[PDB]
Amino acid sequence: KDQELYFYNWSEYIPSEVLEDFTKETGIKVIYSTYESNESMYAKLKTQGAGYDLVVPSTYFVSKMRKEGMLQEIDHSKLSHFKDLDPNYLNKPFDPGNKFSIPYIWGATGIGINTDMLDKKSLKNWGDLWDAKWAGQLMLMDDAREVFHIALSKLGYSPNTTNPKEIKAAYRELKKLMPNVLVFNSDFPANPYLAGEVSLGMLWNGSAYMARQEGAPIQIIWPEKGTIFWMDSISIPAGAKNIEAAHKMIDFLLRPENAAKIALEIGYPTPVKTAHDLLPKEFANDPSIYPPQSVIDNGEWQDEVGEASVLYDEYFQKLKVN
Ligand SMILES: NCCCNCCCN
Repeated sequence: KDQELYFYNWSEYIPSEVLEDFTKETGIKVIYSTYESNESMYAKLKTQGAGYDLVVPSTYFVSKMRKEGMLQEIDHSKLSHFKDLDPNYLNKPFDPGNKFSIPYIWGATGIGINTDMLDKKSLKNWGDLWDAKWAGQLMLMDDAREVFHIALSKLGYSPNTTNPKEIKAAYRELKKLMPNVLVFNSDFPANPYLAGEVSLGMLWNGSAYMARQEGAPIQIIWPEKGTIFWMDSISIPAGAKNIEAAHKMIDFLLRPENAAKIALEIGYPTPVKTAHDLLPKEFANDPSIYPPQSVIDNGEWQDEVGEASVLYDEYFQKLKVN
């Protein structure tokens, strides 16, 4: 007990060296595995029931998982770096008092573009991706809520709607986008842009930065309205066997030197205030990472949709198959 840790997380987030460092420091073996979406993570936790000590839901999955008895309370007294978290990302209605989730990574989705291949001024909004000239060229995120977010935004509906008529209208709108779609990728989304398989599509800010670090000219065009904002938080599954190890890993990732060093490698913003303050000006004011104020004001954080989540999934699965 607590000699190992079963950690299930998003791809891109933890460099291999970081896990080696954790094991070096604690003597705790990490059995690490990754996922590309909340929907894949969730389906896995439902099938297995137990088997994981840590999982990383986006904030729009936290309330659902708590209500379904899938999570357990996190002890803040075991997290010496809880004080380092930015208060602006804490104590939200999805998890009052952060009893079930700890802010870990926040990011945004815009339009990824290869500037050596295509023109920046030719795209300003999500709806521009529907243009006929993009036939068989786009990458979309492999994420039901993000893909529906862009169509709902295009239609002038809330990207967090629970209205089945609006969800169906977004599905019909997305069917018109499908001739422009080459791939759906949320696993290693920087890789199609790096390989030149795609020059345009949806892209996370972190993924675009990683592509730039490898020498590719991958920028982010921030849609004028409807830019997606999201946050991933760490949670402890209800059946966790290694609770002490789980808190040790959360605290290790909250450690400002770790959160800052990792942010510089993966290209994502951090909700750890102390770590954010350690970031160089070049990273902190990178326009493809941190959206301008107008983009923030006209964008939307991904929020829970309650039982309508099944409807988003059903239609997104239909889009991917047909
Ligand atoms: N590797 C980046 C993970 C982003 N997870 C949150 C996605 C929310 N739609």
